[PDB]
Amino acid sequence: APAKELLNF
Amino acid sequence: DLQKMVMGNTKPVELILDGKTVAICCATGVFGTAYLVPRHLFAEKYDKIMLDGRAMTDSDYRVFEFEIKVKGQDMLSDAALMVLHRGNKVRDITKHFRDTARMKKGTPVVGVVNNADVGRLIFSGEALTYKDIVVLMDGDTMPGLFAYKAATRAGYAGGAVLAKDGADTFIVGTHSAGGNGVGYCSCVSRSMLQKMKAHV
Repeated sequence: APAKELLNF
Repeated sequence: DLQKMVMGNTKPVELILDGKTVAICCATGVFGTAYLVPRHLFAEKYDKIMLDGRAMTDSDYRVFEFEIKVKGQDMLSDAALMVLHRGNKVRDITKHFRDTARMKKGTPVVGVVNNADVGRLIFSGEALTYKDIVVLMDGDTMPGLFAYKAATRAGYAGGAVLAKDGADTFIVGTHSAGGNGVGYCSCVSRSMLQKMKAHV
């Protein structure tokens, strides 16, 4: 299941 | 030419929250001071959006959303357009988008990236298939996505993905999510861009 590929911290 | 053209339009995006960098992604300029960016980006808590080193607040731009028809009802594409009020013009590249899945399972795909995480980079994979509605790992869902075999990572959201329709290279849309060998980009219609440009 693909995850949103924004980079979260 | 195009790949060198889109890389030029790709700027790094950082979300600032209390002097700290809370989010990193990309931004693909299409025309004027308009950029294509991940819509799920604004779902995050920030108080300042860094675009190419320039800090901006919500009163500095407008975010138009694209709605795509999926089985009757319309949905919100993860491809959002961020139009700055004041800004340094970018190279109009809208004429390089198209109006349909003008691709074909297994054609050369190239994702252009430029963010604070890995700098400027290019990732190449194979065109897979078009997707009506893809359901994400966080239970969420995105419309009008295009699937492809490519090594992507978080942060690559917002980078332009280009294919090879015939001997023509065309921008498919922007990267949103990737998982386990397969990247997904939010497809943006060329018509959709033109009207949005006439609209602004």
